[PDB]
Amino acid sequence: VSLLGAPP
Amino acid sequence: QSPVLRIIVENLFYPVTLDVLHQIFSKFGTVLKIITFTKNNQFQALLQYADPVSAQHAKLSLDGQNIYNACCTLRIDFSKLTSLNVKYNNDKSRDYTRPDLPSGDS
Repeated sequence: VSLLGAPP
Repeated sequence: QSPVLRIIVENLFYPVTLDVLHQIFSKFGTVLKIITFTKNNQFQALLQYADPVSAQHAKLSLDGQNIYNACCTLRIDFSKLTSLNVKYNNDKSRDYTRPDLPSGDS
């Protein structure tokens, strides 16, 4: 779905 | 084949720092320099790899992908620039090969 997932 | 990529991060619904771009692009090669800026109401960046093949690889693999869930879409193209000139190491630019640069104009 995305490269890093949920924001830091 | 240029080792420099021109990047646009669309749908910027969460901040994307220079360091996050370094993290993502470092998977495909050695990132030497990065400079970010806002033009035409769009977040953009120039990123220089040591190897043009790394740039080609990153474009093929990352173009169109979202950095975080539901946002921050990478739009990647090749720049005609053969290298990048960075004057400062701060939140908007970084020369990973020159640790002695100031963080801002003297």
